[PDB]
Amino acid sequence: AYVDVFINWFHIKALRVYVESVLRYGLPPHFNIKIIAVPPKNLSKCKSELIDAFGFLGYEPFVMYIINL
Amino acid sequence: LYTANDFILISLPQNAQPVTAPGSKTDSWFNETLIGGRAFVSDFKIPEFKIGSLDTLIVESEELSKVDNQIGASIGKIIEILQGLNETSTNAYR
Amino acid sequence: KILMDSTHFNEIRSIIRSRSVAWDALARSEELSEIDASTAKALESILVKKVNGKTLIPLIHLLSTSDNEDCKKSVQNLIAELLSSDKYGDDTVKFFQEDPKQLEQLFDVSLKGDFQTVLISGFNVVSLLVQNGLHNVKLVEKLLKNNNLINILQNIEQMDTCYVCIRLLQELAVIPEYRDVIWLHEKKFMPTLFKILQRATDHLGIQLQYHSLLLIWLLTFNPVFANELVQKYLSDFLDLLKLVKITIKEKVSRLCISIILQCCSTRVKQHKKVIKQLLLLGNALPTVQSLSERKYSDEELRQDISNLKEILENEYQELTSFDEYVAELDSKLLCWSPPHVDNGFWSDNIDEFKKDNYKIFRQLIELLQAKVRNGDVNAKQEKIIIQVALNDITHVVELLPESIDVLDKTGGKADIMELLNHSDSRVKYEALKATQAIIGY
Amino acid sequence: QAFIRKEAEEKAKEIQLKADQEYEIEKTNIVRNETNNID
Amino acid sequence: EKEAHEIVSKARKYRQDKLKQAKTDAAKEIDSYKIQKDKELKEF
Repeated sequence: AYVDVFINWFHIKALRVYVESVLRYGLPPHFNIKIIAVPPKNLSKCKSELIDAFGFLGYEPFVMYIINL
Repeated sequence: LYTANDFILISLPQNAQPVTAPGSKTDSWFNETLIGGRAFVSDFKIPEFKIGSLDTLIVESEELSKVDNQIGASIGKIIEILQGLNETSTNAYR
Repeated sequence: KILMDSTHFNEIRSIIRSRSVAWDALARSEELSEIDASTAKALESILVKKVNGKTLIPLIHLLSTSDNEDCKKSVQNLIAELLSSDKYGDDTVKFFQEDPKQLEQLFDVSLKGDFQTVLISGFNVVSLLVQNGLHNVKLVEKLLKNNNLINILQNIEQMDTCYVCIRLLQELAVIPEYRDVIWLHEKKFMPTLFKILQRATDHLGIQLQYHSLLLIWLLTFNPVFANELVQKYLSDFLDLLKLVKITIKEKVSRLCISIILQCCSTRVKQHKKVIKQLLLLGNALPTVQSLSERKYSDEELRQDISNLKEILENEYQELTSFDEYVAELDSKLLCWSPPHVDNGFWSDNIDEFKKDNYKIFRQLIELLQAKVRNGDVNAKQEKIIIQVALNDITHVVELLPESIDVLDKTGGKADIMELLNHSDSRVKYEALKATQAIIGY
Repeated sequence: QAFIRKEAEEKAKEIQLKADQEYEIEKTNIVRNETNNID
Repeated sequence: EKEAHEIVSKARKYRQDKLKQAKTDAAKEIDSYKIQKDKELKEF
């Protein structure tokens, strides 16, 4: 289950990311869906930098998700 | 363990440059210009799917958010259950 | 010629006509007979500037005797104009059918002189070969043997010349004799078509891609030819399948779908095996599923997509996760596939991994050793492949630990230990996990 | 404007060419089965 | 403008007629097959 439920959760996360991208940037999405694994000691700084960078798309206007697993 | 204990998903449009560093590319964004220097940062190859109606898209997004919350709670419970048994961190029982 | 409708072909014809010279000057320079030169000049004036009619044979004879590059270009331009003219061309075609020597002279003039002149001469030769009476297997073989024509077709820089050659070959491919000639010359034709398809997958380019797709479909119309091409160009077939979804043109997508279906048609030898191999290695099933969900402007394209989706579903009906893992191991590539992530596959197929004296484990160890040898590049794809291989090895070691001794004997344990020096953080974590699975906790 | 019509004709030509190839194959298969019975 | 669309429909109709000609080729093959049977009967 720790593998199957995790895989299903990641599939749901990907589908939600695609839905958010098509809702925000329109159809087609053409969004650079990327996963960033920030080090634990700089999670807050990475989040702040991402928020600052997402301002050009104007919760932040850009589709952003936080996962701790 | 793994390289990092946290993951950040970004779905910014490809045609939009980062606000902090205008004119920067995806590599520059992944670098110190718009990141802290994450080694495992890579693109997620989400597959294509039917678009549907805009209202249908919004309903699907709400349902996906609810499902994500529920399955995150379920995964947390499963992780707690697995950590509650000492045999989880071994090769026992094949 | 039919291929002359292309913009590149029209530009080549215009360039050739710009270099044309009057036949009167050739007659004055004793390069041709006065009567033949006058007839050629009258024909040129009537066509593009009074048709010569039966006087085309002496004009062609004088052109063959005329060794001047300008005279040859003018003759080629006049022949092309006569072929394009509604009134002209029929007499020349009849003369070529009655006299094969004129066809031989036209073929000899093809792929000679300037690029525009060579293109015009080749177009004239193709138009002559378009007639059923003048068509000949020997003429097609001689045209295929032309090294200059092959170089022009394969010339990536000469986009116009390559497109014109591709269009001419596609137009000629309708003739079964020309189809057999193309089958014989496949050894040189296939790399050029594959390169063109790869460049397209990365206007004149659209027309060239359409001509290449039409030629591929014509070649795949025959079952033996399609079966031979599929085996020799499996990577090209996968690239074409990917470009079918990548391309947005309805005609190009329909042509690619038809080409894929012809290769997957039951008339081809080992059709089921070829279809299964394509669906496994090239991930054809998800692409066909996406195409079915997609929309196209051509009903024939929709029917071809439906047929391809049905074939892919039939192939994947008997597929299995263990089969996918075996195919990935055979391909010596890995990108963290769900079989390598879901514990179900790594648990059910664990027993099969140790089968045949742990053949799967030995193959994985060899792949890991090869990646370690090639790990100096530290490429992102290479790093991902190395991480996937390390995860697979760790899984196959933790489950059914009887293979630990085999891995140690084969040197896989030593390679895994040495891989801990890799600078990649993911590679370092994978090496630490492997070491923990070895003796650690 | 006329380019679209010309392009459509080229696509139809491929369809006609494909139909001709299919017709010859079907005719050969039908003839071969009948010839074997006659033989 | 609309002339190109009309020509496209006419071109598509031409392909359908050529597609319909496949049945004629099969019927012609049957007549060709009967010729071989007649030739074989002559040999007999």
